[PDB]
Amino acid sequence: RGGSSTDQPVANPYNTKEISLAAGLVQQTYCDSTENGLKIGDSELLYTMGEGYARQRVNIYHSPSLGIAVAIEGTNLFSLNSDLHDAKFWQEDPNERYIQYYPKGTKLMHGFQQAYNDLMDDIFTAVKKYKKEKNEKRVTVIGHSLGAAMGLLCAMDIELRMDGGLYKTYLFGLPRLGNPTFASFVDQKIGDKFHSIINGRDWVPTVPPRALGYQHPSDYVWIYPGNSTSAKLYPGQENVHGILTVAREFNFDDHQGIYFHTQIGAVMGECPAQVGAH
Ligand SMILES: *[C@@H]1O[C@H](CO)[C@@H](O[C@@H]2O[C@H](CO)[C@@H](O)[C@H](O)[C@H]2NC(C)=O)[C@H](O)[C@H]1NC(C)=O
Ligand SMILES: *[C@H]1O[C@H](CO)[C@@H](O)[C@H](O)[C@@H]1O
Repeated sequence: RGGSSTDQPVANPYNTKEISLAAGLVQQTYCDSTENGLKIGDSELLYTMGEGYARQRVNIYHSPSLGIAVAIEGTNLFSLNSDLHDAKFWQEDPNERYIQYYPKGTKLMHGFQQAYNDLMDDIFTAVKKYKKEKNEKRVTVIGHSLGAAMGLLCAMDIELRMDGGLYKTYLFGLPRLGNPTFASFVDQKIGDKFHSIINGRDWVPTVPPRALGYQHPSDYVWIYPGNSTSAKLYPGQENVHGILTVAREFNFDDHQGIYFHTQIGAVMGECPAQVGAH
């Protein structure tokens, strides 16, 4: 609790076709998306907002396997290896909309919370529209990169504040989001709903750093080598045996790589996204 799990890596328990799929659903947030009727894996694109310039694109899909799926783009509205003194990187209390639901002393990174906050009323409205419209009780939140941290917060919000709560969340290249209190609270509200997938030598999962008071929730699955299908699960928070044991590269190569046969290539990858293409 605040610590670093020393536990041994296990086989990857996650459903890889669902990981594959969610990757597709999020790659698509980098493409224009009221291309109406669009189809990605088992999924129908239902709705879209934002555009990746002032807010992240968010796509709402419907999926037989993942329910109503909310995907949050993670383009670089701001930069994660810029000057770690900027207001973007400061910890702050939960927004007043949902502070009532969190332990006391939950801190969340500003850049991520502000960016979720400019989308949260619309997301909620849209998620309710299409739940009612498709008689669907499962809500899946997906994000990549900056969208991954936003997605974590969104997934928490949905669990706490939305009726029916959360089905699952798949989170790719998840930057850190909250303090140890936040990370532990995630473990307990959505621990078993939580899926954090890291590819190769990706650096993003290491920022903002722990020195500033940030802590990942428990477990990720780490795909090494990058773009392969070998993956162990590294359990507990901030597992000493994981990603840091291999040099991080300081570009977005692995970051924008192949996650169980689907490439999340971002602005420069597949549009529309192609589930299973690789
Ligand atoms: C895994 O896949 C990605 C692309 O999906 C590879 O990254 C590319 O690498 C070259 C230089 O290394 C760049 O000029 C490209 O821009 C990269 N593509 C993207 C989309 O970023 C990556 O190197 C592969 N990783 C491994 C370990 O083989
Ligand atoms: C790694 O080592 C720690 C303490 O060093 C144990 O608590 C843990 O369970 C693991 O074996």
